Amino acid sequence: IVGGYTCGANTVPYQVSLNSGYHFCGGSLINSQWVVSAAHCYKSGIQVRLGEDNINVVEGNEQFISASKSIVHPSYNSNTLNNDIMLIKLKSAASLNSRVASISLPTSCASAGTQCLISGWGNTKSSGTSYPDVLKCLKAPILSDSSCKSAYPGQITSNMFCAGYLEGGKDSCQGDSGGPVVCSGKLQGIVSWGSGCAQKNKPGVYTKVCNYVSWIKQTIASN
Ligand SMILES: [Ca+2]
Repeated sequence: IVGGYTCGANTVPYQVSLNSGYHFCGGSLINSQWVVSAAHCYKSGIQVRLGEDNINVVEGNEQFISASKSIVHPSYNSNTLNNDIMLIKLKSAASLNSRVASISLPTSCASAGTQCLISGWGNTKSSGTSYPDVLKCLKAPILSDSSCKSAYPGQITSNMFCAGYLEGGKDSCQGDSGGPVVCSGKLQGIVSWGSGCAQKNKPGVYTKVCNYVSWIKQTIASN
């Protein structure tokens, strides 16, 4: 996250870290056994880390649970990042408490202008490299589809939305991939892509979760 703030320990209790020997992506806990992330974050051998604030220090609230299965969206296109969504099932159920809690799926798509909370452990610079150890947060509005399509001509599908600041300076970034965009207390987006981070006229692009609710519900009911 570039230009954000320190969330504070366990104020984003649905945020997870995906670990393959190192943190590589975020995700969101949607119930005690399932996490949503980006398909572009797929790898074999994922450990899900819940209740994290400082990813480099054990502070005592964490739960580390291996993934049993990963399910990439059946229409994911790695070239265009269309349908950039994946489900991860945990080998055992998380213990839900005040520090580890699930986030609701949307029944409805969020509106342009809605302020959303984006979080993660990604890069904090638009130029250069500085990774934080503690969870960062950013509030950012959803942009109109026309401003989104203007920013990324020919690249925005109906399964994507833009959120951020056209002036630049504030954005998600590498390492935040997979993480939540929460608006009005529901998971509305997944950190997906953008051109650089925090660049002028290049806002963040997010998977539009409301288009996937039927697939998520069907998949969890059968796996
Ligand atoms: Ca920790």
